[PDB]
Amino acid sequence: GDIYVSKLQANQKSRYNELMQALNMSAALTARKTREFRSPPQEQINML
Repeated sequence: GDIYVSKLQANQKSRYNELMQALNMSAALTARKTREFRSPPQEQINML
């Protein structure tokens, strides 16, 4: 679990950086991504 959560943290950081630098930023997709990233940490783990 420790190694897996480290990997998931790195990948979530990469995904957030990609979302920030997103040319085709759809309003619905952007809102969904913001909701997913702006969620309680337990909810983020459950989603992952």
